[PDB]
Amino acid sequence: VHEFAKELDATNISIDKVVGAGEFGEVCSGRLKLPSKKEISVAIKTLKVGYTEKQRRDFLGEASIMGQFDHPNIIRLEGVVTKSKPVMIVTEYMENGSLDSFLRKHDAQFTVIQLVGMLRGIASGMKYLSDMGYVHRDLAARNILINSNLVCKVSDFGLPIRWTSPEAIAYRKFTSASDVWSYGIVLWEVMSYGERPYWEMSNQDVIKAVDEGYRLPPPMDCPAALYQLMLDCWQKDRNNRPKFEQIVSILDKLIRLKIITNLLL
Ligand SMILES: COc1ccccc1-n1c(-c2cc(O)ccc2C)cn2c3c(=O)[nH]c(=O)n(C)c3nc12
Repeated sequence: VHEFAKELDATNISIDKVVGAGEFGEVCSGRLKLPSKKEISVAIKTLKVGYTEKQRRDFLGEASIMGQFDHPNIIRLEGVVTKSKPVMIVTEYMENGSLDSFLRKHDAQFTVIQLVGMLRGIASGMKYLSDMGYVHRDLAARNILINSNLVCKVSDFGLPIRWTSPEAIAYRKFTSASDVWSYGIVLWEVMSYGERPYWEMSNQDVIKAVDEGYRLPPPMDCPAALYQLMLDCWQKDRNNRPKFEQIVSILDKLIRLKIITNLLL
C-alpha cells in the first residue's frame, strides 16, 4: 500500500465536518498541513471502527490504485493514515460534491459550453486511466466529484447495471470500451442534469431493452452533436466505439451546437 501511498502524520490533519457516508465508514472534510507548511482542504474517507482484516485490505486497496494516478481530472490522493486510528484515505477537497447531486440542484441553470467543459474533464481523466491499463467498471456521475471552479475529477477506485456495457453485463467482458459505454451514460446524466439512467425500470428490462437496440432518448434541449456522441459510445459492437482520445478530441472541438435534437430503437 505504501508503495504508491504516502503515510500521513495524523497530527498534521484536522477534521472539520462529516460530509456523508461511504461503504466502509463516514466521509469527512478537513485540512492537511503539508511538509512545506502549506495547508489545504481535504476530503477524508474513514474506516469504520471494528473493521475486519478483509475490510481494511479492501478499504486501503483503493489507495494503492488511486496512488498511481497523477492527473488534473483524477481525484488526487494526499496520503493514508494506517499507523494510527481511525484508518483514513485523504484526498484533495471538492467543494461541489458528486456531479449528479450537484447537477440536480441546478436543473437547466448552466450553459452548454459549461456542461461540455465538465464532460471534457471527465473524458480526459478517463483517457489517462485507460492509458495506465485500468478499467474503472464503475464510471457514473455519482463517482465524479466537482470543485468550486466546476472542474470534474474521476473517483471511486473500489471496483451497477445501468452504467455497464451489454457485453460486460452478459459475460463480464470489461475493457476500456465498456468504460467508454459508461461514459456515454455519464454524458446522458450530465445533459439530463442528474436524472437517473433508465429511471426506475426493473434491471431485467434495462438489460433486455439495451440488448434489443433500445437507447436512452435525447435529454431536453440536447445538442445533436452530444446526443450522437452518446449513441457512438453505445455502439453494440464495442470495436465501433470511439477511444477516449477521440472523445477528448470531439469535446475540444465543441468547446471551441445550435442544432438541437421511453427508449428509442
Ligand atoms: C465519489 O465520492 C465519494 C464516494 C464515496 C465515498 C467518498 C467519496 N468522496 C471522496 C473520496 C472518493 C474516493 O474514491 C476516495 C477517497 C475520497 C475521500 C472525496 N469526496 C468529497 C469531496 O471532496 N467533497 C464532497 O462534498 N463530497 C460529498 C465528497 N465525497 C467524497
